[PDB]
Amino acid sequence: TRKYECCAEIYPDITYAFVIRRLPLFYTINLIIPCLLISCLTVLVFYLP
Amino acid sequence: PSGEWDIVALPGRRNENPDDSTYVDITYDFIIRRKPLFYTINLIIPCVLITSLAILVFYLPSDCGEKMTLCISVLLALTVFLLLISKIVPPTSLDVPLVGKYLMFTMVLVTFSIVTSVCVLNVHHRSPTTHTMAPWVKVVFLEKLPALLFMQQSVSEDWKYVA
Amino acid sequence: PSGEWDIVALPGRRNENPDDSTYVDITYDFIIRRKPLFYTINLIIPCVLITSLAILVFYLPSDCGEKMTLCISVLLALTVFLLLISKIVPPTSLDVPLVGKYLMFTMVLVTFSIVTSVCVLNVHHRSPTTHTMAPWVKVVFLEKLPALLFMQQSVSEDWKYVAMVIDRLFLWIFVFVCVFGTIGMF
Amino acid sequence: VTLSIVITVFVLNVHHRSPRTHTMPTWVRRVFLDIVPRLLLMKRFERSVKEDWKYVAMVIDRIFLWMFIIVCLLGTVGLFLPPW
Amino acid sequence: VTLSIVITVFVLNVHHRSPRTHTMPTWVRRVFLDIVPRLLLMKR
Repeated sequence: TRKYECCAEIYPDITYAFVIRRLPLFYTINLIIPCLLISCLTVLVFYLP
Repeated sequence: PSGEWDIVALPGRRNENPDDSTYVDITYDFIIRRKPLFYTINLIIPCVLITSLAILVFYLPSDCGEKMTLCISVLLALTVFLLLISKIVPPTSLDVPLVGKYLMFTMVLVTFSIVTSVCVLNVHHRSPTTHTMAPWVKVVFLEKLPALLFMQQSVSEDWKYVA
Repeated sequence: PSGEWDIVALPGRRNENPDDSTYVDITYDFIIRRKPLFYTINLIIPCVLITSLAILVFYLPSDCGEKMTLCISVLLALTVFLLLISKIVPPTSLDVPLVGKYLMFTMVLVTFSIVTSVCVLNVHHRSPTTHTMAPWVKVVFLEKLPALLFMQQSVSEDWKYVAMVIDRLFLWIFVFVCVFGTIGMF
Repeated sequence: VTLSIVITVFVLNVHHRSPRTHTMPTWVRRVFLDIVPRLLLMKRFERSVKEDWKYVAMVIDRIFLWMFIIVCLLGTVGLFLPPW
Repeated sequence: VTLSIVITVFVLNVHHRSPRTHTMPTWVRRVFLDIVPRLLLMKR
């Protein structure tokens, strides 16, 4: 229940909360693995003569 | 005829639920076969075309100094193809398209190739005066050489042969 | 005047189906011609301009070590043009556009070019202490030399001469096959 | 620019050439060692031929650069003339 | 990685310099030629 600025009475409401998850396999196979793989070269260049 | 998509069969079946005793519906099933030629020419030819360079980079000699350019160009192009083929496939984590799987595998292969190439390039330009380390390497690699079916044979030349 | 498109003729014909006896309709046919002056300058000229460089990687000297950069960049730009022409062409699996076919053909040709280029660049640097292989090479190349109209002529430069001979041969056959690649659609 | 890249790969293949293989200097020496005084450039066993073969490449590069910059400037003047 | 590129252009400059231009070895020799045991790097 709430009370708004317009009026004196109280107004009811129903709040529906959806808690959902994202299936991770797609973005972990096409987005994070390429960058995590190419981030392993920033230290490699120092060993190059 | 619509062009791309071709219909195979159009079955229709009436679904009755014995539990509800009221739910009734008619389900039509469309089994559709994509014509391959378009996506074939657009993706498969370039993908199989550029994937040879990953295993080709090793035949390149180290003295010229072109291993890094080749390998980085291949890896960048391969990541580009991966992102492009991921943009067209629907983002569903239920399964992986086999092309993307093979491409990620060859990407792991080429990113192992880059590190082994930088390692061989480092052991190549090594000077004879700084890192002598002869006896541990001499016997082992001169025994291994005939087992590799490679032609048999001033220290810098020996280091280059080792590389 | 619509601009890009020109109208040739607009006939209209009535169709009646005798067997059904209830199907009657009018079909208007539009024969439309594309004015190609815009698409030409914007797509075809850069296409031929960049594909004229396939025959070029061979004439570069191998000891400079710059074959790889040029050839890989040409292949990259060619793939970009292929993807672009595929995006602009309608996605119809019934027929193949001629330009896309030519680009795929010359792309495979450039792959053959890059593999033979890495082969000649590898055989270029071989020092005489590693891969001596003198008798099998001398007897064949001293006789192969006049058959190529090549100018007549320690071992470290002999390997360079080997590389030059073989890549000049590849260039001779490469321009020849590219001429037919162009003639196929002349 | 594609004409530039083809002419510069040509001059690379001419420069990086070796004396023992493609000597053939008879007709080239007389002509590409006397255009230099006309171009206003001050002058200087196998190493001597190498130096000469480098010098001829530098000279042809300069004599092409002059014409190329002339053509580029005249083109950029010719295209944007009617507005002004 | 940008810190890496700046440090690596620095080390390239340190490498390519010639003896007649940038000798300055007085402070360098005692400190940088006695750190290879501390780093477990064999000498020439």
